[PDB]
Amino acid sequence: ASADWKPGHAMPSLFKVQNVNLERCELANYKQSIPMPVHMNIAKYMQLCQYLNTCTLAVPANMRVIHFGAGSDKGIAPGTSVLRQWLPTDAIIIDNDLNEFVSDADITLFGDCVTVRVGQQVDLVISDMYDPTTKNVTGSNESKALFFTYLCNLINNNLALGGSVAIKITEHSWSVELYELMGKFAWWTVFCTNANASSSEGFLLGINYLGTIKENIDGGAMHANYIFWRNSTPMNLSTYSLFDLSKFQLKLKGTPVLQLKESQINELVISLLSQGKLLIRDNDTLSVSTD
Amino acid sequence: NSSVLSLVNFTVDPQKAYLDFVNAGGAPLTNCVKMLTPKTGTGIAISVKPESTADQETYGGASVCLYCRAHIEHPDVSGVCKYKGKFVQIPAQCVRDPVGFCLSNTPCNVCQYWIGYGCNC
Ligand SMILES: C[n+]1cn([C@@H]2O[C@H](COP(=O)(O)OP(=O)(O)OP(=O)(O)OC[C@H]3O[C@@H](n4cnc5c(N)ncnc54)[C@H](O)[C@@H]3O)[C@@H](O)[C@H]2O)c2nc(N)[nH]c(=O)c21
Ligand SMILES: Nc1ncnc2c1ncn2[C@@H]1O[C@H](CSCC[C@H](N)C(=O)O)[C@@H](O)[C@H]1O
Ligand SMILES: [Zn+2]
Ligand SMILES: [Zn+2]
Repeated sequence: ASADWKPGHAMPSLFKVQNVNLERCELANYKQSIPMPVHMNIAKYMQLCQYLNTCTLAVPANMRVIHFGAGSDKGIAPGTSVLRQWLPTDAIIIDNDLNEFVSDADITLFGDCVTVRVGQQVDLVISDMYDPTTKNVTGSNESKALFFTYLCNLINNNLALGGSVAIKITEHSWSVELYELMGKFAWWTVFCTNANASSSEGFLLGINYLGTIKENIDGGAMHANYIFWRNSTPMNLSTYSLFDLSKFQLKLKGTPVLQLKESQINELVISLLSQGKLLIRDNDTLSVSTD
Repeated sequence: NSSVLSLVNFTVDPQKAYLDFVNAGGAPLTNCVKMLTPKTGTGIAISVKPESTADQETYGGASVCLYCRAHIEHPDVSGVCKYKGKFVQIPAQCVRDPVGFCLSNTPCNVCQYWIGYGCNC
């Protein structure tokens, strides 16, 4: 039962290269829940973190992390606390949600994510945003705008070279443009936690932003491939991966932050960026406020 | 929740108001953010990372602060919350009311373990 002890499943290239129509998502265990010892989002976020522990994440001093969709209908933010437990002690966490909440973030901003004005570039973007209206399924499942427009612009302007993203999607909450932007990272996948395996939720991961097109992705076809993968892949609900947490914390990599003009970016720089060994962005003081 | 949280906005002593409420049968504040931890920590009260022993549970600090949860002024003359952005260890026998426990106790000023639940000074 090897996969039960993994934090979840990552979309394989076997399904990335397929070419199929977008079909309805039909999970055999749909909306089955697993009991927790502890909010379910604790186990969801820890499993995402465990999977990112296997990725070439850049981990600098004073790491800049922004967490969108961090609130719950309970007024608390279990995911942000997991991020606090996972990240280096000197990491800066900014979180945000439409609704009021309280959290262990350094900076907490209320309102539409569009009101979140980031003056600088950040190192890691986590989004768990989901718009309630996506539940009103009528007609074709088409690419969505919503907060994805904001996130896509963020990736293009306010993400360090070398930085990464993890953005929650579902069968109906998804964006053609966001999939295509995954082609500007060194590597990308969709990761589905075992704790929420009965959901079409997945975290779209872009690992090590390169600012240039590395893979030409048809975003509509790729979402159809993601759904084909979910429709083809038994996933058992499980939190076994959280039984041993001795190595849960993000490795303290001391990744360097360099300022470089675009023309100075040679093959060495790209290689370092692609291996998680370098960030390119300002080294100023971060300014993240509501506009 | 939305009742005891509402209550501590009708008083000048929110700490006493909460404690009197739960000491008289009131439902403790729920939805404190309990973490999953290797029970291999030092056992101090308040810590940058989780530090639960096998006899403890760790909570996200803001979730166990009455002042954070009720969105009222913190009493610290510094204005800065002692819990928010940090983790707070609770004796495992007290997980029924993490907030009540925090209002009721104080970490040792020299050893930083809970007085009566770890402090050996
Ligand atoms: C995958 N799927 C989708 N549908 C149908 O399509 C609709 C929309 O599907 P979806 O894109 O919402 O995907 P899914 O249902 O898998 O999402 P889920 O409810 O698990 O939500 C995932 C995350 O979205 C967020 N979310 C969901 N609802 C809200 C909300 N109301 N407000 C804020 N966040 C929400 C939360 O973070 C939640 O954990 C479903 O509501 C259902 O009618 C399915 N029906 C069957 N019978 N079997 C399925 O497998 C199936
Ligand atoms: N446009 C937007 N800007 C900011 N937050 C948004 C948003 N659209 C949806 N959201 C937020 O998306 C969240 C999805 S549920 C969030 C759960 C949270 N991560 C946890 O740990 O429990 C909801 O709280 C919703 O308010
Ligand atoms: Zn507080
Ligand atoms: Zn002492």
